[PDB]
Amino acid sequence: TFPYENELYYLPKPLIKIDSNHKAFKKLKYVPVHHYNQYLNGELSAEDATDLNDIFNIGYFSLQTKVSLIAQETDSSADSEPYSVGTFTFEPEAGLYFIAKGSEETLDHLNNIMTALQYSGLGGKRNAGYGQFEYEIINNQQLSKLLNQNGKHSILLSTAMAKKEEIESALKEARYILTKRSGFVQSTNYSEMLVKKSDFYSFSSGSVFKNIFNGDIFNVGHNGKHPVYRYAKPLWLEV
Amino acid sequence: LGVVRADIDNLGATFISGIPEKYNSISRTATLSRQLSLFFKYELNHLLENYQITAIYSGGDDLFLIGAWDDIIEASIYINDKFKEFTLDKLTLSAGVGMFSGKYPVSKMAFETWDEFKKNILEEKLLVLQQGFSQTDEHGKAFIYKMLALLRNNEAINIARLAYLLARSKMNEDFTSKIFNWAQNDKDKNQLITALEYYI
Amino acid sequence: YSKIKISGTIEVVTGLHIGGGGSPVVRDLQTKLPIIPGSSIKGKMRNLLAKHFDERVLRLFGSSEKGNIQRARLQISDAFFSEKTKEHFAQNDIAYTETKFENTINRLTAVANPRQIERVTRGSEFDFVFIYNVDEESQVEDDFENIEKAIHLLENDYLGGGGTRGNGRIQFKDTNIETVVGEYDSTNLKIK
Amino acid sequence: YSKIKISGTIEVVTGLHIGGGGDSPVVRDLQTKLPIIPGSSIKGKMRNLLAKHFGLKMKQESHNQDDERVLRLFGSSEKGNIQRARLQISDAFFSEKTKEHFAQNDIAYTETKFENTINRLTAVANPRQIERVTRGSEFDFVFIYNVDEESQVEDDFENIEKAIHLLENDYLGGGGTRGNGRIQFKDTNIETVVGEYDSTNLKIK
Amino acid sequence: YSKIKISGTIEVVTGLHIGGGGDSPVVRDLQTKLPIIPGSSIKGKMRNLLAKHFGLKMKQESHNQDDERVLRLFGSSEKGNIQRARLQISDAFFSEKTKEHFAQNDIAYTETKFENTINRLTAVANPRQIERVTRGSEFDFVFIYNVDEESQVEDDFENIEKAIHLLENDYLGGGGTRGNGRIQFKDTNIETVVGEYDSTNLKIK
Amino acid sequence: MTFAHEVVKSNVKNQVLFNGLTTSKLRNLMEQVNRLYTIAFNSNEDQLNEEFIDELEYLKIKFYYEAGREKSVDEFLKKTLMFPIIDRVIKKESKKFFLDYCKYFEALVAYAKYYQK
Amino acid sequence: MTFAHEVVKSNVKNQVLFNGLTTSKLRNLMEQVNRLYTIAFNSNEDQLNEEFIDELEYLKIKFYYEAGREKSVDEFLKKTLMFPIIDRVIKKESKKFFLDYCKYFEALVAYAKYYQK
RNA sequence: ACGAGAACACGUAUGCCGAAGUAUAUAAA
Repeated sequence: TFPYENELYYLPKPLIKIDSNHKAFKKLKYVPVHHYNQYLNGELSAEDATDLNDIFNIGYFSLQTKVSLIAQETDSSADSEPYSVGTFTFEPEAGLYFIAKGSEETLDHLNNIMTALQYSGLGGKRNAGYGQFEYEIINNQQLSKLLNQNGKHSILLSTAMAKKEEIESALKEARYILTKRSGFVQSTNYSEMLVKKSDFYSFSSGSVFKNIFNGDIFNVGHNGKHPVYRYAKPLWLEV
Repeated sequence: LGVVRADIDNLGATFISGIPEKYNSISRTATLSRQLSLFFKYELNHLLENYQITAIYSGGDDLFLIGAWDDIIEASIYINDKFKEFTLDKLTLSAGVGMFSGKYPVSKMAFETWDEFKKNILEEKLLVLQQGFSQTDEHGKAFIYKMLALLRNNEAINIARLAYLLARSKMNEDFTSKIFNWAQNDKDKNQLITALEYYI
Repeated sequence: YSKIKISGTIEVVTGLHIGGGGSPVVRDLQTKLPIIPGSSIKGKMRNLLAKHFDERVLRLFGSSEKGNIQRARLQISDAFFSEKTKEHFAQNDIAYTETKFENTINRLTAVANPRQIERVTRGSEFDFVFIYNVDEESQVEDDFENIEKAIHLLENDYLGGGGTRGNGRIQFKDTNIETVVGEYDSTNLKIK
Repeated sequence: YSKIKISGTIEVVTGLHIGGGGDSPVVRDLQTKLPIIPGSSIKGKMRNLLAKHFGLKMKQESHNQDDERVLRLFGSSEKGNIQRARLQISDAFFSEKTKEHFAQNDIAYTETKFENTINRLTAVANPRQIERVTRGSEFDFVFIYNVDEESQVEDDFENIEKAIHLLENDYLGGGGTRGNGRIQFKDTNIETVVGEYDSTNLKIK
Repeated sequence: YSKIKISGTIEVVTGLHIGGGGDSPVVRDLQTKLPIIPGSSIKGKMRNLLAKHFGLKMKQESHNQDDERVLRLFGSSEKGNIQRARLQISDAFFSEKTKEHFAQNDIAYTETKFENTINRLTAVANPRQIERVTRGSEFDFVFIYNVDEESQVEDDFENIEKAIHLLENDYLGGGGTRGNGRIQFKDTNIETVVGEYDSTNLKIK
Repeated sequence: MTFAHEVVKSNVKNQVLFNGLTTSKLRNLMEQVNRLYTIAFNSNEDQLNEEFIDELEYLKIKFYYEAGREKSVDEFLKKTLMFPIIDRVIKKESKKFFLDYCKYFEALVAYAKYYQK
Repeated sequence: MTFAHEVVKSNVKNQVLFNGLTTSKLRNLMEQVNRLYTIAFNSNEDQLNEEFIDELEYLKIKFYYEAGREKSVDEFLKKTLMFPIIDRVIKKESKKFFLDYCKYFEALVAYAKYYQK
């Protein structure tokens, strides 16, 4: 997922080796589509970095407090157990956007499933009132142009992990960050607390590579009644 | 609770650029490094004595102190001034203090987190306001909060209403007059909002 | 597999107080308009519908913490001021929140210590959306009977704090039920 | 699990001053600009007087301890054994019948009676003015009672009968000893709004 | 606590002029536009007289801190003491018998009385117009007594009957010195409206 | 016409206000204004009742009477354009304009009450 | 309506008012009208009792007496159509119309008082 | 086959308490 504002679309920072501050670029995470090729070719200046950071108000964070009175407060004198949730709210013209590719039939199926999903959630406490959405499919000329270039490097836009037999030649010259991705599973065995996916590491969403690798949908499964899938397949941006 | 984070603004350059063209040996950058280190590893210990604060993670250019609300503000001002003394007003600090409720997971409060604030807000407006409420009782959180209710909605009809409210109060003419004159001006009224919020 | 949508608006008959800030009331940190959380609706509805009697409580809201796992079948979202309430209050120049002054009386002493509690204004309207994931065809009648009885109970109860002291009474108007996924008919299901 | 609704009207005998705003105005709804009786007022006065009915020793007064069954009716849930409240007192709102009445006959909704104070050794008077709700006003109230225990309905309604009757001989609001704020209840009603309980044997005068 | 009611009637002997609302009008209701005697007036007048009957030093007068037993009877709760009032006075309302009587004898409710001042060594008059409640009209009152303790009820009603006698030979209202404000008391009735106390041996003249 | 609302500060002479105006002398006017403000506020439509038109006529009557009784009230009413605005509000008969007059009058009253002997 | 308004400005001549009308000259009429006001207000129904009709008859008699006593009062009553209005009020026997007359006459008096020597 | 899934910022308490719209003010001519 990658955020947007009113009419500006955003992609992550390529972890590319720029030779000059080493400060203003560090505080920056995302670079809009207008100036992306400029960033890749050094046409971005420190004052421009400050300005782009200044314009990047695309949502704010919050902690909402809650209490849980299912406990013995039903029964007898017993303290409430306040808990906290973390939320994000977008301004009336923000959101997130996807990029998907495949056969036309696959994209028709994806449309059907997305229509199903818009009334379910896409987050955490879905059932408690968080995270519904309405979606629109728009074709932006500039993002298409950016996606359909041809170059020598590659910018990994998703989270991937090469299969066993390609990693040695995949990591020849690269700049990357790994992230322990964990979490529980939904309806696998009796106890949710006793079921927890094995930890998985994958490259982040900004890494740069020389040699492309295809990914695979890796099982993180064990001690279960059905396989549980994790996703690792790259969407490459070639410039 | 109070939490404070501070970074030296001109530290990348100071470490790197340093003193140009004539004092750039290993020796002189080394002594500068030692001076900053010893400042953040002794002087904080001494400066924090009169304050109800425990020191969490301090050194390099990171200042992470947590304690009582009022105390964090007072200690932050004291530390900023004492630093400007030791750096001879060459290096500046940027700092943020927020109010966080007790028993929050501290992992979450951390990810949330000068002359103007000292002279204009704390010293003048806060002092006259504290004296005003100290002299005249019955001005509980209700009266102050009605003042807020009028102020935050920046409208002229609200200015008339605030005039009525101050007229119905029993403060001295000087206090009411100063409050109303401040209320007429945008910068002053924001500062007044901040000061009275600090009063509570 | 179809998804039923239960949408409508709720009126604040007597002042409302959710007060996550406390004693402020929950708001949105930018719009500065009050909201009524989904957690509040769901919690009070669950407590009422359970105290009414269990397996049905597990079925509608889902517990999945008792050695067996059931997925929630009713999703409740937050509510917000409608455009209608906003425009009406703007034209007639009515603030969005009332503040009630309160007081307490000590015994053997009769000194009064006052309070300050904020309350959402009478007549305000909130727009809500519920979702019903029909995972079993042969139970939709029963489950909407249960949700009917729950809404009927909430009509005669309070939301938020201090309801015994006289606030939180709400009303439900303009409920429509539409099928938004799948090919299940919903022209017979009913909610007041 | 059933809930019983209690409905009626409150008729103001002599002027009433709740007046939580503090000149000295009365509480008013911000949608109609009309006086209201907060439900906390009803609950508190019933609490206090029906408490003072039964045992209320100095130790009970200091620790805010009360009688077991008044506590049952109104809930404590502070310490010891938590008893969730059982009678929900709502607010009262200015009725439409009396609104039509006073609009038609052109009668103000509020009087501002002026009062004086004759201090001693000086006999110098210092005036004051107080707003008070006009008599003949009618407020519409609703109570809800929850049946957490079936066998206790009779005793609880007996006690709330005590509460209504005792309140009719007392005041709401301020200046109660100065004449203000005596109320009467009229056209009561009992009806089962949720459940499978009969409410025919019930009465409230 | 039981509550003992006192009901009766004020007979207007000579004119009565409250005039809190002010050519110089009197206090009037707004639902009937017929005059009333505010309860604050009655309560203040009785408190002043009954205080004066007991001891009253310049210090008692200095801060309205009065003799302990009158304080008990009317409540202070100021000097760190727990004293809510034990005697409630309501307002008095133009009675129905009076309205019918004046209708069927064609007599107005209010007299407009013209007064002058004669300046010294000047002999020039400056006129005044004062409006007063007509004589012989009757208003009805109701009082409420609370029995916070059993063993002061007889003594407290002895005090109240003394006070009523003092009022029967004093003026209530404005300028009794200049002529108006004598009243009398008729038809005293004593009932215990809520409680289990007897109201047979207790009397007020 | 807001210069008519801040004329009140231009009328602090030497010290008496409006030549000795006190809000205490405005009480009957304030009471009537509050009465009909409540009555109008409860009303649904913009078109006022004809009886409400007669009520506004009664407002002008009371304004003239008060201006007759006291000279300071007379100056206050005359120079702040009270009479023309009352006539104009009677002319448009719309609720929102009546509320506009109510806000102007209440602002006048409160701001004047700010300064009193 | 408020024909009183423009009539009172039509009767300002050269200065005399209604050929010298003064507020002291209408005291008795004001008193009688006020008493009938309060009595009728006490009444519940709209139908006027025959006793109140007799009160209206005596009120008409009193207008005629005062108009015979002084010439300026006669001109005031004549031009302000007091006599035709009272005749119509007696014909109608409705309480609301009597209260409307009360309001009209009060406006007349208020204007006459505000314009004085 | 979503770092998930169970989870009412709930319970107790009111605008209270003492305060007189008073003091002079020949209904002259």
